Amino acid sequence: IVGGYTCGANTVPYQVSLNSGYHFCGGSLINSQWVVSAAHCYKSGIQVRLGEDNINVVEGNEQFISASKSIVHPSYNSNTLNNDIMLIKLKSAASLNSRVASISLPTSCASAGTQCLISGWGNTKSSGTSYPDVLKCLKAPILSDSSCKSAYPGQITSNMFCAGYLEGGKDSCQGDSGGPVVCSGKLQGIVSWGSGCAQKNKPGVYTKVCNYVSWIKQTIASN
Ligand SMILES: [Ca+2]
Repeated sequence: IVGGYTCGANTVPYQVSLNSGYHFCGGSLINSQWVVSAAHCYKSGIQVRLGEDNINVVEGNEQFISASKSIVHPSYNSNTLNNDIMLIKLKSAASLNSRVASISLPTSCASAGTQCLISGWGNTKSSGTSYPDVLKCLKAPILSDSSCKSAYPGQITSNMFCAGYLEGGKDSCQGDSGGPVVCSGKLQGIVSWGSGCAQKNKPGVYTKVCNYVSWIKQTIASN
């Protein structure tokens, strides 16, 4: 996250870290056994880390649970990042408490202008490299589809939305991939892509979760 703030320990209790020997992506806990992330974050051998604030220090609230299965969206296109969504099932159920809690799926798509909370452990610079150890947060509005399509001509599908600041300076970034965009207390987006981070006229692009609710519900009911 570039230009954000320190969330504070366990104020984003649905945020997870995906670990393959190192943190590589975020995700969101949607119930005690399932996490949503980006398909572009797929790898074999994922450990899900819940209740994290400082990813480099054990502070005592964490739960580390291996993934049993990963399910990439059946229409994911790695070239265009269309349908950039994946489900991860945990080998055992998380213990839900005040520090580890699930986030609701949307029944409805969020509106342009809605302020959303984006979080993660990604890069904090638009130029250069500085990774934080503690969870960062950013509030950012959803942009109109026309401003989104203007920013990324020919690249925005109906399964994507833009959120951020056209002036630049504030954005998600590498390492935040997979993480939540929460608006009005529901998971509305997944950190997906953008051109650089925090660049002028290049806002963040997010998977539009409301288009996937039927697939998520069907998949969890059968796996
Ligand atoms: Ca920790």
